[PDB]
Amino acid sequence: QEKRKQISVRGLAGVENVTELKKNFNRHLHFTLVKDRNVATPRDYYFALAHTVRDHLVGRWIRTQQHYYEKDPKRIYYLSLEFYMGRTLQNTMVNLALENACDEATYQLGLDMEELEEIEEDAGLGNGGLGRLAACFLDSMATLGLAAYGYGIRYEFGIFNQKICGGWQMEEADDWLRYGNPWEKARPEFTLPVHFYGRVEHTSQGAKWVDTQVVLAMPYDTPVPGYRNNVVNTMRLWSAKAPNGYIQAVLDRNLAENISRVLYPNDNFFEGKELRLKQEYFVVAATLQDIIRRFKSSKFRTNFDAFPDKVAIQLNDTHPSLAIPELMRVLVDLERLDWDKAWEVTVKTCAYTNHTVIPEALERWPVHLLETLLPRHLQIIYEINQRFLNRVAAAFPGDVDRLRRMSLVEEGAVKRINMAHLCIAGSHAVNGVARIHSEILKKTIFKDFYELEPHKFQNKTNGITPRRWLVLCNPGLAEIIAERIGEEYISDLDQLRKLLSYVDDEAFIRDVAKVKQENKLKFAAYLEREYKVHINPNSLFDVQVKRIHEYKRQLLNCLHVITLYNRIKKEPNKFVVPRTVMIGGKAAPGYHMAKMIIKLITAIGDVVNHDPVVGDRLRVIFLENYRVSLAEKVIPAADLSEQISTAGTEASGTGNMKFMLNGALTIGTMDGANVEMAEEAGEENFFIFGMRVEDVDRLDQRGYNAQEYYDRIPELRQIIEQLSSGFFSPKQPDLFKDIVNMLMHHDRFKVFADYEEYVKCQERVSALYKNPREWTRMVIRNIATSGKFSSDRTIAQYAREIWGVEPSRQRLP
Amino acid sequence: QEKRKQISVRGLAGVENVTELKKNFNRHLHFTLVKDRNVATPRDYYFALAHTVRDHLVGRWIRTQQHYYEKDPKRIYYLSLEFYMGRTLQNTMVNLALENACDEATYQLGLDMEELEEIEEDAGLGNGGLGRLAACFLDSMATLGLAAYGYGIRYEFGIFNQKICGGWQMEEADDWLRYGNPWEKARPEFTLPVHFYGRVEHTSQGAKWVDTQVVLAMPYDTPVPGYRNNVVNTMRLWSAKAPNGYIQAVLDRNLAENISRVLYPNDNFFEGKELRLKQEYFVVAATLQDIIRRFKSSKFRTNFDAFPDKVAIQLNDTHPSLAIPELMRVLVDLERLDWDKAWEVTVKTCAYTNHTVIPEALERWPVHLLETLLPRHLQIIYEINQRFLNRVAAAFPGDVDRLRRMSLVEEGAVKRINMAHLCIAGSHAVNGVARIHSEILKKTIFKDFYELEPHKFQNKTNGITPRRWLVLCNPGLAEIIAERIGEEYISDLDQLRKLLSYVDDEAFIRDVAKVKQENKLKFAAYLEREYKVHINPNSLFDVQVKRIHEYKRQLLNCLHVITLYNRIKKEPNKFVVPRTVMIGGKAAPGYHMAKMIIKLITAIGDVVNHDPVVGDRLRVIFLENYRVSLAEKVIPAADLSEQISTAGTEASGTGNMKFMLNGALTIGTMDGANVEMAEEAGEENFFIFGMRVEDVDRLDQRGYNAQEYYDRIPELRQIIEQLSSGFFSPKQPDLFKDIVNMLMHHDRFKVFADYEEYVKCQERVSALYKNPREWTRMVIRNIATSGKFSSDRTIAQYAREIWGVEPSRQRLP
Ligand SMILES: O=C(Nc1ccccc1Oc1ccc(C(=O)O)c(C(=O)O)c1)c1cccc([N+](=O)[O-])c1
Ligand SMILES: O=C(Nc1ccccc1Oc1ccc(C(=O)O)c(C(=O)O)c1)c1cccc([N+](=O)[O-])c1
Repeated sequence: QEKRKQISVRGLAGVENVTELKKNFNRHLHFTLVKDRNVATPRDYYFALAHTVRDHLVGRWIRTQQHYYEKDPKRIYYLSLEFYMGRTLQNTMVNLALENACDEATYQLGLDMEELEEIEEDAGLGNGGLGRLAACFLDSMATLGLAAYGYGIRYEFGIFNQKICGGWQMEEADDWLRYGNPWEKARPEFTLPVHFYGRVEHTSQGAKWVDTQVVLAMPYDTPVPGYRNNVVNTMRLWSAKAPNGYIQAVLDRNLAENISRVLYPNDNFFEGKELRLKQEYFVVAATLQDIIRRFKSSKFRTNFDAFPDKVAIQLNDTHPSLAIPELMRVLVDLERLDWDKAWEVTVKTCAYTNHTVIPEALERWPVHLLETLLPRHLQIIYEINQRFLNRVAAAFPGDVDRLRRMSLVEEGAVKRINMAHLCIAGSHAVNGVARIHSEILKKTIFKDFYELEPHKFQNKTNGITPRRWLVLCNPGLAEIIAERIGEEYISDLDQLRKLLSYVDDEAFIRDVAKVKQENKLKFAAYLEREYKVHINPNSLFDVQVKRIHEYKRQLLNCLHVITLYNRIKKEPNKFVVPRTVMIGGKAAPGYHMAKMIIKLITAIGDVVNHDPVVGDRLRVIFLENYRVSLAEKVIPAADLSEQISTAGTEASGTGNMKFMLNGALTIGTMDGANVEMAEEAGEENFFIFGMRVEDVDRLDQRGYNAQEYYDRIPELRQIIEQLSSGFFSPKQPDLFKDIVNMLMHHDRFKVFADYEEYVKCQERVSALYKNPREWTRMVIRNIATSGKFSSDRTIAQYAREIWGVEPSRQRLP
Repeated sequence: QEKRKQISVRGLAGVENVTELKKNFNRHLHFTLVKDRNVATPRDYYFALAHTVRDHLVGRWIRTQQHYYEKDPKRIYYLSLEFYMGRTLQNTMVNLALENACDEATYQLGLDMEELEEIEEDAGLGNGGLGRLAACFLDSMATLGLAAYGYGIRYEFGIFNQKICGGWQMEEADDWLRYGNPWEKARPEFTLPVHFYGRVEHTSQGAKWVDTQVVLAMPYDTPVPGYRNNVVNTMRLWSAKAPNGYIQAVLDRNLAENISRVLYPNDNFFEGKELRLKQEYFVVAATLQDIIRRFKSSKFRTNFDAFPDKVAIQLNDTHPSLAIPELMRVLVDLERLDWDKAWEVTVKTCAYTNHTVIPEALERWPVHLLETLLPRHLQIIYEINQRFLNRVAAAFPGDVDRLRRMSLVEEGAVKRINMAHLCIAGSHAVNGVARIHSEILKKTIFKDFYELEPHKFQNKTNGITPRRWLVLCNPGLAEIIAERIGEEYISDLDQLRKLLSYVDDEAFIRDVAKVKQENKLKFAAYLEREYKVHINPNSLFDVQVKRIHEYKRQLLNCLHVITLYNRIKKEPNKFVVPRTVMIGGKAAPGYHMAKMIIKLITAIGDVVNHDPVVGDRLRVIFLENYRVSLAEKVIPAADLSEQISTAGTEASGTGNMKFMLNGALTIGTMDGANVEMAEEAGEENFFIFGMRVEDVDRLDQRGYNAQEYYDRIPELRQIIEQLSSGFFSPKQPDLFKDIVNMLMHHDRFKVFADYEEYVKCQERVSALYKNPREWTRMVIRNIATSGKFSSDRTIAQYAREIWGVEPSRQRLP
């Protein structure tokens, strides 16, 4: 209780406010859960709490949207296939200032609130950084008093829950709606129809799309509370419904409604399934009909000229890129605008974001698929391309090749549509997600595009919200900072810069260190409790948490790990800094390497965490089912943050930023937004190692020879032999042959090339750790200059340099 | 408003009670529906009302079941595949005395309650009389203060909604849960597992069922309020859930969960699909594990001796007959009781009800199906049979044939299990549902069974509740009766007998007549409004409402109809009593004849309802989507009730009884409970016509020759020619050839044999109608002696002569 109380950033437990809280808990438990104290179980408790919390939202929810209705601002729609939202109870208490009132209320009903929060299922409706970016963005727009709407798909099943079994990942279905969702509000009365397949008939009206199948889109609105300002914005998520012999026909209703069943779990990868394209069409179609409909109930040919003064539609990737030929379909086919105005209108509405440089992320849809599913869409896509490509010609006379490279339409054995090209044609701004990435888009991936229309290209470096990613997750760090500098920082994270005045403050240095060590103890208790894993709490917590992929170089970390181990065994009496190396995250099913890698990590731990010589000097664990909620526990307990992808492959990162905020030192490469984080802090306050991008490119130019490295480095040679011969898998010596083969002969991500610098850099890290005082002063430097990586920042730039709306922190009544 | 007010049986609109009602409406609309008056739509209104109503249930719900928990009575479980429940809002207001308070409240919120009630989706979780019998029974047990539980399956889809198109039935899916159910309460915390397929391994513990698939049963409890006594009992309905490459495996979750998708729509007919057997196993397994579990948390080898003092399990047909070998499975396999005690226990727990004499209703399951799905069940079924059949032997030495006829196991090309035999072996009482039917079970269908164990065989004539089937549906008739004799009748329907004192009371005769004519006007307004059908309100309303089947003889009615028409055209100037002939009800998909019959009825109406000579003398309409809710409208407006099945095929009937209660005269045969209704009223107060059962049998003995009738009756010959030659279908002359063929050559139900007596009897009916005063005095006689056909009666007999519990009308606090 006693910390929770003392914590000023958690609110007031007002005497009548507590009185009302307890009252509404009992009232919900009686009328909602239909219970008494003798038969409620914890989970009814949770729901009693979560209904009462939500009651505090309602009136603000109604009036905020009433407000948009009356004033009619320009509206921002944020189209994504993913809102990596997490749990919502705390989040909402936080943004409503209710957490110490509800904390006091439930204590006084003889219930620990934190215990009840863990009952909540994450809304895991995303894969990794972009989907979570989307969730951070929702929050920041609310906090900025924007008339923003998030639009997506209500999945049955989010990202699978991960089980490690015999060292392997096992996918289980994430049935997150089993027990109900007290947060959502069904909106039956706003249901729309979505048309699949059919054909196109040209007549004297123009074109007409006929014989279609119909799936209904049913919307479920969810409140996005802003930070303490009495804004509550909406996430609108669509669910598939069948239209309105006998038995087999009812059973088959499944087939149309499987549209919303399940998030595809492929992160940083295009698998080109028609089920996925259907998901993407459904979201787009439904959203844009909602959006037109609004527009037609607001002010007032008068109408569509001004459609872009009134609507902004932000593309979270190419996933909702069909939004472009869809708006053209409506405008053109339904609304009867001439193609050229409708195109002025589209390009002025829509804007695109890139999250990936890697080629195998690109959405390239075979035309036959698009011709069958969405025959009209493909026609409009070809008239898009022709006219775009007549614009490339008129600007680059005779550059045939450029024609071919710019085209929306890719040639081959299977003709495909390059959805990123579609997005470039059809948008008024195209952005990347950190300065380095956005430069590379201009210099490489979309170089010819930049030459055409250089004014389209922008940067918007990512952020994370400091509500979720400090105030919720790390109330100790939040509190000690409010103690010095007050509370404004929470929605003005640049004020953190003020903590630089404390670098030499012995109380502050003591407190910081105290709070991390407190987080380390909790995290440790969680591991013992939930998963009966015993960790050393007086070790350096070395954390790499992120989805599993070759670009991210979990493997290079595993290299390091087997080095520490091998060094130790050489020189057993030598002192070394104690470490807990935590690697965590999911593999996309069917990503073989990634699944290999998960097995290798736990294989390491099998050796390493049973050596008696090692003792408690070194421990390797794999962290299970990394998710949003788990990130809120492990990140506040981390000393070191791993950000080790090759230079040029991590567009930005945001877990980088979460570690930063919460008092973790970073080892990383100058990649993504690691580069801007070292800029903010001074490079002398980070662990940057290895190849810069230019050095990667130089390597590519002559050739990557991993054998060169193997022959030159006896320590690396030792591990490779360890792996081949079967040290990590005695009962199956050959188990890791496809790891080694790939390291040896087909490593696109240059692992061994950054080996020697990574190991030496990790020397540096542990040298610094042996001086507590000096570690904690560098950490202060870190935390004091993470304010640039708030999502308020990022969002205020999108508003001002894309949406053409001004932010705001003025409280609604 | 003004009738609703005056109506004493609807309660008090108390000043603070109205004040609280309005308050809780606004409160629900704000916190639940998240609305204001500017954007709620009617349907949010409904839900605001239905949440506030339900709040009045909760505390009674909790304490009633608390009461069972504390006192521990013997508990009655009522196992059915069907609860033909209907809508619930009004029903609950009624039984809670809240209808004139909520009526006043919503008027004063500027909303008509009746208008909001029509927003509610029927819970159509049944096919016709048995499923509805089940719903009437639930109510009566609550009203009698029994510790009764209804147990069934929560279907996704109830009985299809019926659309007539071009005169045909079109099945649409009944997506009754689209918008949510404010009535149910999910009970996640009572989920059970159900095991399909597998195998049986005999070891030293005995038998063990292994390699099974697991479907989870999730229970949804619903409150059954008793009439004004502060009992609220539970219906517990199970829903199928999947257990806890990647994508196709999540999608396939469907397959196990399709167990609860949909009510099979076959009424009075065995189609032997494995999907249906799975439904039946799921319900049984889940229910009985719930039931054992209770039993193990209540009092206290001690335990299972007394299992029958503590449990009664009533079989609504053979549909949950697997309850017998299931209890044996648990007891035997799980609980380790020796087979003989476990059999003492089973027979003492379980009791069976028959609803059908027809052969093609019987559940006869092929053994291979039962061997694959439910291999252990089949073993226990064969040890059941052997020992039963060793009992038949020891009682009937040398009667081989009897062995063979009694056996559970049927021989043939496909071996089958006779589930009714199973039920007879494994039950302590077997009942029929009206005196004639129960005699026939003894004299025919289960004659050898009766000889063995004559003390098993019983009668329990059906009833209907007078809440739904008078007070709700017919508040005018309810009120004029309370005016004379007070209100006790509502839960003591025998008091109706007191209205015989008014047979010669000119005010009463005037009132009765007034209320029917008021019901006729409403019904008429409903038809114009909802379906734009114009009926003559000064006609005799002649109503045949019931599922469509050959036994029920919709066809014999159609015969009559084309007679009236043909008579008229002969003699156009002749006076005839004006009639509106309403035929209504569903066909099971794939019942061809029944679908033919629906087309024939509307074909009749096409001719008949456009003849100018006919004018408003005669109108034929087919009533669409007959359902529970529709029955509550048309029955109070009916003058004549059609109950015309051959003698011996309608086991009982209950729609007979609903018409009776509400002031309809009956034409029928002496069949089912028509016979006991004529007994109660005096036959001189009914229209009984045609073959008695003995005369059917005599016909069978020599042979039914429909040609005999055709040659002898020029009027019948005229219609048959009309039908063949294409009068009823000019654009498709041959359309009704399969009707005629069947009438002519293969009529199992003897239509033409009851023709001449039916027509003459209908003469009688219209003679009586030309004397209003005399019609209304006979009706009084009818209504005054329908009290035997209350379900309180029926239920109090089950309690006393089967369950071995005493009813009660003592109010809970
Ligand atoms: O009623 C709400 N707000 C009100 C109140 C009065 C008029 C307009 C309101 O909100 C609205 C209503 C309609 C629209 C629309 O999409 O056409 C808009 C809009 O976004 O421009 C805002 C409301 C706000 C938030 C949640 C719910 N809800 O769950 O139903 C309802
Ligand atoms: O809590 C309820 N009643 C109470 C209160 C205290 C103890 C026992 C209660 O009800 C119960 C609880 C458990 C059981 C059981 O099945 O084991 C029984 C029983 O049927 O013998 C009655 C209750 C009654 C009706 C609805 C709900 N509900 O929806 O959860 C809850």
